[PDB]
Amino acid sequence: VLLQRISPLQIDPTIISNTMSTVSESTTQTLSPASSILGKLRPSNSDFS
Amino acid sequence: EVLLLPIDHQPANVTTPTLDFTNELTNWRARVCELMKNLVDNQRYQPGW
Repeated sequence: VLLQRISPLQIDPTIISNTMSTVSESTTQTLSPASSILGKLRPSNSDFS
Repeated sequence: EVLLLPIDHQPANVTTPTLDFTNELTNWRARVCELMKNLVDNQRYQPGW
């Protein structure tokens, strides 16, 4: 909590979702690596502490 | 008795204008699209597609 006020960087909320739109797939597939990422990791600012 | 232009001037031959592909800005648009063709020709610069 003391380094919280000192450190300049905060989380950028949209790096992960602004990525994975450069690459895509056919909708015919049932597996999705990008939604696998967004179901796997949840940023939520509770990661940060 | 002179004005200065950023692009090249050339007077028209006829008074009924019609389409041609022989001028400086079409040559420019052509060279830009030729670079983008050379950029899409490699798949290192876009590995996802």
